[PDB]
Amino acid sequence: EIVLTQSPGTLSLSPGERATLSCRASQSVSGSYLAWYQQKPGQAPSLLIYGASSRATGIPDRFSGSGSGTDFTLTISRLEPEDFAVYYCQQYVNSPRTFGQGTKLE
Amino acid sequence: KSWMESEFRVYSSANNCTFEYVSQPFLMDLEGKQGNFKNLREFVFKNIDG
Amino acid sequence: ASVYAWNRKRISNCVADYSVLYNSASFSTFKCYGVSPTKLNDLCFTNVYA
Ligand SMILES: *[C@@H]1O[C@H](CO)[C@@H](O)[C@H](O)[C@H]1NC(C)=O
Ligand SMILES: *[C@@H]1O[C@H](CO)[C@@H](O)[C@H](O)[C@H]1NC(C)=O
Repeated sequence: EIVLTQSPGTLSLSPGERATLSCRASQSVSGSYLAWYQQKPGQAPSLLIYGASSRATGIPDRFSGSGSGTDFTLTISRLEPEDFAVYYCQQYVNSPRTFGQGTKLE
Repeated sequence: KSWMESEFRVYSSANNCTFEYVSQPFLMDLEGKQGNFKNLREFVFKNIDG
Repeated sequence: ASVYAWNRKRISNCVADYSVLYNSASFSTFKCYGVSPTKLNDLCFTNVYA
């Protein structure tokens, strides 16, 4: 079982700057089987990225992945107030599609 | 008294190149003896099916 | 070497331990194209360019 640990648990602190959200795994993520998710408070998560860096429909390319091996990046190029939301990771390598613990939770 | 190779005038330059093989270094006589011939080296070179 | 001055070495006339590029798996990528990591890897190669 491949556990995922998001490293910046509360780095955001109502951020006004570009971010470097991270995820790390016990066994290296094989073939970029990772995704990111946008869980706006009081609402369901919305897919943000798939593969390593492949973007999503209706999500601006300002959201940028930058991972390989231990896939670890979600980079907000220009930060907007509405996009604030706990961001989750999920790996499709071996694991029963397990998730991380969330990086942008108040 | 020492016979050593000094000049090698064969080729100028090469851009592409596919096969290189160099044997292990050794020593050779290179001196010119006087008398009758004493060695015969026989070779056969063939090229078939690549 | 630096990327612009890519260094090439020719691996010629030696058997190869094709069981040498993922068992360490230090390498993030052992992504093979066409040959794949398989017995075909551990097979005859005309020339090997590194
Ligand atoms: C001795 O012979 C070598 C050839 O093997 C030559 O290079 C060298 O110059 C010679 N020594 C002198 C003092 O000329
Ligand atoms: C070397 O190989 C390339 C590859 O096709 C070829 O274009 C070129 O003419 C060859 N010769 C030289 C001298 O570069």
